Amino acid sequence: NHTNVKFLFDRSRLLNVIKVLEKDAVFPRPFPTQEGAQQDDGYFCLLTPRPTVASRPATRFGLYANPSGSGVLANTSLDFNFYSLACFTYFRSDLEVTVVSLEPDLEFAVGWFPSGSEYQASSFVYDQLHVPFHFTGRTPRAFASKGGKVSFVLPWNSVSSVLPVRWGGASKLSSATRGLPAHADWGTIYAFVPRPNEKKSTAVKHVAVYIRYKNARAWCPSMLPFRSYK
Amino acid sequence: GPIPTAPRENSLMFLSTLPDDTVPAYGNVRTPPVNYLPGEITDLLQLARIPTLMAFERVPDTYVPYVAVPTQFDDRPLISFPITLSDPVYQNTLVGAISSNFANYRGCIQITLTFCGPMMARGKFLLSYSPPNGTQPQTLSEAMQCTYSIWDIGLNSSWTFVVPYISPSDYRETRAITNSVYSADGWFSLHKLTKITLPPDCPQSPCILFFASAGEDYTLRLPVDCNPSYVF
Amino acid sequence: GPIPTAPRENSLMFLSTLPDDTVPAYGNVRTPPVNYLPGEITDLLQLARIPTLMAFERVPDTYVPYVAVPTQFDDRPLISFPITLSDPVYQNTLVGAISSNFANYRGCIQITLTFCGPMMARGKFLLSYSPPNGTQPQTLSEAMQCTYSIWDIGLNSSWTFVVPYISPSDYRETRAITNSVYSADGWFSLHKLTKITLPPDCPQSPCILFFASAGEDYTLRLPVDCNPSYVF
Amino acid sequence: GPIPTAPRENSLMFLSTLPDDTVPAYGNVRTPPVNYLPGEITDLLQLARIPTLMAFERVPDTYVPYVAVPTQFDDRPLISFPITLSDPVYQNTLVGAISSNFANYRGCIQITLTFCGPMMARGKFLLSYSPPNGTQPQTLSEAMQCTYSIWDIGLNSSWTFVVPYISPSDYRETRAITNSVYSADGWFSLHKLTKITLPPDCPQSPCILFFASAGEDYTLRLPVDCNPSYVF
Repeated sequence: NHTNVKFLFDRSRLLNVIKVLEKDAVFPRPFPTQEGAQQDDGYFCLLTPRPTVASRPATRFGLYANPSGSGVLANTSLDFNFYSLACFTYFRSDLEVTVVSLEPDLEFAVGWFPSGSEYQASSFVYDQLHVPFHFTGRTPRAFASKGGKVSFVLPWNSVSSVLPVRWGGASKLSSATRGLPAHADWGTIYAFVPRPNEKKSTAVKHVAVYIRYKNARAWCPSMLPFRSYK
Repeated sequence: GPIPTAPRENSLMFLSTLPDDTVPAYGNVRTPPVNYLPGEITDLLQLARIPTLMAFERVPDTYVPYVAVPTQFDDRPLISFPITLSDPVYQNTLVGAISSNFANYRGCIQITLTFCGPMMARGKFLLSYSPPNGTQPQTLSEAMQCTYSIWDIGLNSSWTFVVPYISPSDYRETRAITNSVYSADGWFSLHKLTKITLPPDCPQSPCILFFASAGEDYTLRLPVDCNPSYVF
Repeated sequence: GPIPTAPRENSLMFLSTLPDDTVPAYGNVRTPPVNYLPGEITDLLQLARIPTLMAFERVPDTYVPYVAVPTQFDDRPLISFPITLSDPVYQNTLVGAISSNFANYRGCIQITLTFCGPMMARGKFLLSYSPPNGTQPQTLSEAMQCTYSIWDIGLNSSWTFVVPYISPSDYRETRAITNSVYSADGWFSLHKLTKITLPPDCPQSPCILFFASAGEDYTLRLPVDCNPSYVF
Repeated sequence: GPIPTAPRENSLMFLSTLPDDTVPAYGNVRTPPVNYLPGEITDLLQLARIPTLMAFERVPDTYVPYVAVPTQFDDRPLISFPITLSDPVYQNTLVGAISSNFANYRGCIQITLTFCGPMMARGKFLLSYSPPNGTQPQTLSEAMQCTYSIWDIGLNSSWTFVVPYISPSDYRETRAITNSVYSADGWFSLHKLTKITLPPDCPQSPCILFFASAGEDYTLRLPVDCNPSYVF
């Protein structure tokens, strides 16, 4: 029974590593983007097996094999395991998320919103203490003790009927890039510390992400990636 | 037997939307019955159904919930707008406000119009809807190809209009971060069909009003947290 | 009564393949029905059964999925290879790719051949399989002792061939870190039985193709994690 | 309702002999049937029952599993030993080895003897057992008072002998850190009853062998951990 798609696609795998928020911060802005902006990177990540760049959907995958240069570097990701696993033009399943710290004896919470929405900015001031509004909202916020462990299951949250593995259409009449999907994701995830911005610290914190597919289904078989004869 | 302790994977956590209850604190309480209050509410659809009045910025900071039919004539429509809840025109309607607190919607949109003018004046009007295309239609000729209806001035005073629900999905984006097929759904426009009649000694510049309401199949989904900007 | 707390031996742990579920987060959701999509998939065997084309490095970086029958004659087989999924020849077939993601396999292997040449030409071919031994057989005489079959050129154009499943175990190693009895299973070869006929004014050098597919009893086991080398 | 958490007294512990199971890791597995293997084993008693050969240090580093009847005569027994599994004589028997891995034993001990000598020779032998006392008996006269039996040379070649189980308890110490009533159980001895016959031209010095095995009621108890000395 090992060949069953359900029995195959029911295990956790790492996705990406992200830093820990310490302020409201500005969300990344679409491309092309000019210099001088205050948008910060490496704090927000989108839930999607397909390639992405700088927390946004993408078509071509890249890597920084050349370290030297000038400018701002970017994040990238792609589910090597999922893509190599099998062939399916279409796919749908519930996405399960789990997070574990990568620093000694740390405590924090996590925040999420589904597709179509966007990060909530701005901050309040309580008794001379500034706190971003993202602490409270309509959507779940999770809390864990020191050490840390977070787990829950998100339901399907995209308008499209299924998730296209290799799509070839366009999304809009003008300037739309061919083949770039629209909402093939489960939303965005982010982490933050329940402390006022006034007590920000210089040392950076980093955290990994693991995901798991539940109740997977597929359609319209396809091809598999080529491997060299070198 | 002893506690067969099976440790849980991720206990000792706090979750915002945990459905289960918690421990009671001060139980054994009694309350005053409230059956005497009428006008109970069940779902927001009750308020969403009741119509309200839209508005538009004054033609060259005072928005106006009415439009007056001009004496001049042109082939372009007198008033038109895209059907997109993020537009300012809906930015104060009950339907728009409620929709602003959800990820997506589903169903038809209902529009109503009213006339306010003289006694012995008559005329004709044409209502039309145009799905999205390269650009908004301009000429009544081009509009006529699209779906349209005839509203006579004198037959009735409110020729109700409903935009059919058309989209290549099951829902649509309540807000449009970037223009997309699932977000915008073209535009709607009104055209003056023929010159109206000006009777003896009656005032001029009649007045017309428009109202919007959610259709019977209107439905929202995926609640979210509000924008607190209105406090400022 | 009070919690008869029975502490668990190793709770407060995270495990990759824990089968049980977790707490729902945003329940009470509805989805668009997807019954309209045809071509549903159940197991990878569906793709594993469909045949595909192998290839070989060009005879003295261009691999070739075809072989042309030469005019020269020799007692050695014209094309042969070991039956080992790790070999380059299978390194792009669907069966090979799928097998590369498992510890072991089980079942027979199916092979198909096709001819592409002139009209008025005829010939004979011999197919054979040889279990492992000191070294690969070379002469058609030695091969003839092993299992073989006769494929006529003119009777049909694809004399399907299947290698029987033979091994001193229940499975075999999908990949061979070191040569072992359970890993390799000898070789398979094709021999030209007799000189083919060259008719008037027809082109020369006919073309032959080979296809591979998993047998009806083909089965994998013990999934593993992939090699991400293909990204490079 | 909410978890009526009843904390356990001593959870978060690791215990060597916890009987219960744990979480499966890679379930949904299939195995090759093994019914084709014969000679299944159920309990160590199966091996404990099969007899084996003891040995003794060579009479003035070569232990000997045989004894030869001497020509000289004396009233003392020719071969005797205490019935204590810790003695070297049992230090390689299967029964002794198995018993060495338990706290205590229970049941009778079975002994067998075999003769290997000439054709036309005859004789008599006396077998006896002596419970513990001040010191091991020496004279055949003293031994005769204890339990004994007559074994003729010529009637048969193996007059099986079993030591009855006698002790003031339900078990006995497998190993004797210090001499104690429950540990030692006296001794066993063999006496030459009469001079054997030496026929014409036959070889001399016949050979006798002894074998030991656990009785039908033999039983061990209270497993322990082994001594790893044998690695050295």
